[PDB]
Amino acid sequence: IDIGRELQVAINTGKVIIGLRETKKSLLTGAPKLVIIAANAPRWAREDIEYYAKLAGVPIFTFPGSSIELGAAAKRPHKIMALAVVDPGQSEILKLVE
Amino acid sequence: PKEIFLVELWKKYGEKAQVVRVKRYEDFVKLKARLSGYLYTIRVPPDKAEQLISELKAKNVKVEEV
Amino acid sequence: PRPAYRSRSLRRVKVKTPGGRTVVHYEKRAKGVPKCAVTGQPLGGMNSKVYRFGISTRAPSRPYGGVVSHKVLARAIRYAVRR
Amino acid sequence: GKRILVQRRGRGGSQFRSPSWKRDGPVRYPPNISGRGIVVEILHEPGLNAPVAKIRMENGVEFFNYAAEGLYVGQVIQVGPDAPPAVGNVLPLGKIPEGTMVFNVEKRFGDGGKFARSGGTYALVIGQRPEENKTIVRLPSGRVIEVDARGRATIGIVAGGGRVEKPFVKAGKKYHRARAKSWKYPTVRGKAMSPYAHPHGGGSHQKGGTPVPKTAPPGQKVGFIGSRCTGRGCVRARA
Amino acid sequence: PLCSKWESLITWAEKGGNSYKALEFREKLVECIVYTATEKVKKKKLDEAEELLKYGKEVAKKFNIEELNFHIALLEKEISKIRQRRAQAQ
Amino acid sequence: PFSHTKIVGPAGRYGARYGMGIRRKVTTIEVKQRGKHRCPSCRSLVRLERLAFGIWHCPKCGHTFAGGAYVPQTILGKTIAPEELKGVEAEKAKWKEAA
Amino acid sequence: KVIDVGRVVVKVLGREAGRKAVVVDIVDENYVVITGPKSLSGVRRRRVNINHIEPTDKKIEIKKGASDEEVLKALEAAGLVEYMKERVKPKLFEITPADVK
RNA sequence: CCGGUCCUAAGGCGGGGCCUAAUAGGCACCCGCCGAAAGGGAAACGGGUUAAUAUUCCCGUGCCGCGGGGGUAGGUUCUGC
RNA sequence: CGCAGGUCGCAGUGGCAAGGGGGACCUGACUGUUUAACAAAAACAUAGGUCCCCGCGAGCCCGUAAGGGUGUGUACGGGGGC
Ligand SMILES: [Mg+2]
Ligand SMILES: [Mg+2]
Ligand SMILES: [Mg+2]
Ligand SMILES: [Mg+2]
Ligand SMILES: [Mg+2]
Ligand SMILES: [Mg+2]
Ligand SMILES: [Mg+2]
Ligand SMILES: [Mg+2]
Ligand SMILES: [Mg+2]
Ligand SMILES: [Mg+2]
Ligand SMILES: [Mg+2]
Ligand SMILES: [Mg+2]
Ligand SMILES: [Mg+2]
Ligand SMILES: [Mg+2]
Ligand SMILES: [Mg+2]
Ligand SMILES: [Mg+2]
Ligand SMILES: [Mg+2]
Ligand SMILES: [Zn+2]
Repeated sequence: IDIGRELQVAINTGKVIIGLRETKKSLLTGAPKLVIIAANAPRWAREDIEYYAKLAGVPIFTFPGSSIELGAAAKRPHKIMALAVVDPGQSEILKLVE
Repeated sequence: PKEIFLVELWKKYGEKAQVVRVKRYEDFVKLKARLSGYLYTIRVPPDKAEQLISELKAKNVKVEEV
Repeated sequence: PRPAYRSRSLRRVKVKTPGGRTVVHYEKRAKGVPKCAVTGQPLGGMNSKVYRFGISTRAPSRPYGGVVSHKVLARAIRYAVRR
Repeated sequence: GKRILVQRRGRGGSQFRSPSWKRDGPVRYPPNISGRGIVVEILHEPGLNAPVAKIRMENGVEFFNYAAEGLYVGQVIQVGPDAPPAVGNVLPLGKIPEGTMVFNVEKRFGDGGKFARSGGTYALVIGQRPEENKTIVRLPSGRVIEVDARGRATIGIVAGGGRVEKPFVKAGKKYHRARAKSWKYPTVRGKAMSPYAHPHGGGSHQKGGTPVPKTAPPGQKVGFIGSRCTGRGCVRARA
Repeated sequence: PLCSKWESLITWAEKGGNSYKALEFREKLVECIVYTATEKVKKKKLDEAEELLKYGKEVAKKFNIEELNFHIALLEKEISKIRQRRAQAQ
Repeated sequence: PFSHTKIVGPAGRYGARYGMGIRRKVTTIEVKQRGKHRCPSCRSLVRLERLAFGIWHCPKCGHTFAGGAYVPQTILGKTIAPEELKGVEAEKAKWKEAA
Repeated sequence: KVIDVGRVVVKVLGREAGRKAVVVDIVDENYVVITGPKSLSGVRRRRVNINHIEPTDKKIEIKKGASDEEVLKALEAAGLVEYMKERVKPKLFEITPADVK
């Protein structure tokens, strides 16, 4: 499975939300499908994501790289602490939950 | 010394004044209430000034021209 | 008196008096503002310049007041909610 | 007069003493710490050989410890027998797995830690003798010693290594480091002295001294003091 | 505006029935306008000052303050003489 | 190689004093000390601030940590790092082993 | 969605920080209307930014635009009227500057 | 309302204790205190006056600490907006 | 800050203020310290090198003793030589 390539497909086809603050808003107020958090996320940012995700009943996948490599896997030129996949437009990114 | 801009607020201080001093200019008059703690000063129009001196004299407050 | 003015503990201020002279006044420097107990940064609403001790400084209307900033307080409350 | 400098040092004059008021306190284990604590500060201490960490224990006791390499502000450390052997944790020597790297080892329990306290130094837990309650560890000098298994040591190596690798390029640089330490700076050679002042002082071509026995009295006990050997041959004989 | 903090305090004070504090806040609002405007004219920053004076005219209408109108008239007169002397020399 | 010099770059403040060998050692250590390092937490390529010897601070994520005297991580210290900061590598194994 | 009508929330900022309240309305994504009754917990009925509240795991059943008395019967039905009376106590000693950077 | 006076620094002294043939000799320990007219640190400025004092006297206008009275906001099971 | 033109003296940084320069040998690397009152040096120190005593109840030193310094330290360290 190519996490990045599917994320690029879901980036361009469906709806993916970039940034920790948008993700907390999309977890708290929206209904996302998959949350991806970088492995090297800080303690406050990690535990905020799991608690809102545990309340929201949304799964979390821990990306096997850092925030920088997560951003490169999504083709962005910056870092990405956490993202929400609201719509997998053509990708199989929802396979990561299992 | 303190400066006050509303005559309603200054009347509360000036009525208790031991002495009210008056300094006259063309466009305004300086009214200075000398209390035990502070000296309260207001700048009023000349027409307002002779009015304020009038009741303060009726309140028995000393009015002294400087 | 005099060697207490040759040290830089006070501020040398020059002022022209109504009598036409120029004199040097020696005034105190301000005391440091309250800081947060976590980051050490100055606290909003309590950081105005104060030059003598014994002056009351009204803290912001929040729990814990002028002890921690709003960032430390809100985050700590989040931990207590989950804990 | 005639007393030499090493005899004058023992009087405790101000130029031979440690300015320990420049530090916040001893870096020692409090005798009664256990549970979880937080690394609240990491500080430079004048005259010391490593960065120092301040630990805010869960119950509220705060103590000073030498910071292991990699320790960071806001980290959670474990102290006690039930702690895991992770870096920065304070554990008894009995519960340390063999081959682990430790520092600030306590020879006996409660003294606060004696060995492996300089920057970049560590002690290796070599073996265990639980019957006599001793732990065999190799000190930074290479000496293998037994310590109390109930005693406490920290996991990891002391931060600040490589400090002595950089030269003290100017005499002024070593001057400023001496003022936070106890050393008298600078030092006059013995043979640059007169015979009243040093055993080596004197003659028209001044010379050093041959070694003195171990039984030599103070004032005569300078130079080589009962040395096993000297020079490169002594280094070879050691190996 | 510059003295908007005093406007909100007056309505908050009057809403809670604090006639005394509303008067004190009314005095502070007039002080904020006249003092800041009077400093600008002394530095002769008439563009900054006139923006404050125009705001003061609205506030006196919005709050029924004659003393703002009296003091604003004094400041506008000073602005006229400053601008008049500038035109003469220039 | 350096901004205005050829070989004595950081140690050019010493001029022609102290000897070529002494100044050469200074250039070797100081180039790593004043270079770019990866913060052990956020992994950014940033010039870390050395508060004192053995104390390093990341200006991006604010990570303050103990390291080497002149370099943020010694060679031995890079192996005995805390495993809380070894989470990226831990999950990297669990992605490979599980797939 | 977690921040939904009938959810007990702890306000984290402002004068009413640490107090408990219940969401009764939703203004938009950025705002909701909270009211833990001012007699009960100390929170007046007003809009709050969703970033200034912390949701709890406890939720109740009330319709949108629920009145303040409706929330009181709901919380006493859940037996949470005492839970709405407590205030959250932070532990500032556990916080480090890394948490708020 | 200018300084000392207060605080502690590097240090020091005294009592107890231990040491000492002994003390007017030593001090690691306990207790108290001293230790800065350049460090920390409450609060006054302008004018006038004398042969000689002048932030000290006199005029005017204030500030600090301590205490009291009145009014006010507030409180009076409970919470300020 | 620049350009063009004119012009006076023996002399225009006109007074004041204000480096003579170069080659070579010995010597101490350098900055620094020194015989207050006949010696400022090539002497001392120095960074660097190396050797020795030492795992701390150590090693070395002070005190009649009580005890103390190194030591609020721990071999990337303390002390002692060259
Ligand atoms: Mg002083
Ligand atoms: Mg000061
Ligand atoms: Mg010294
Ligand atoms: Mg000689
Ligand atoms: Mg001999
Ligand atoms: Mg001799
Ligand atoms: Mg000889
Ligand atoms: Mg004293
Ligand atoms: Mg005189
Ligand atoms: Mg000359
Ligand atoms: Mg020389
Ligand atoms: Mg010289
Ligand atoms: Mg001489
Ligand atoms: Mg001479
Ligand atoms: Mg020499
Ligand atoms: Mg050499
Ligand atoms: Mg030899
Ligand atoms: Zn970082």
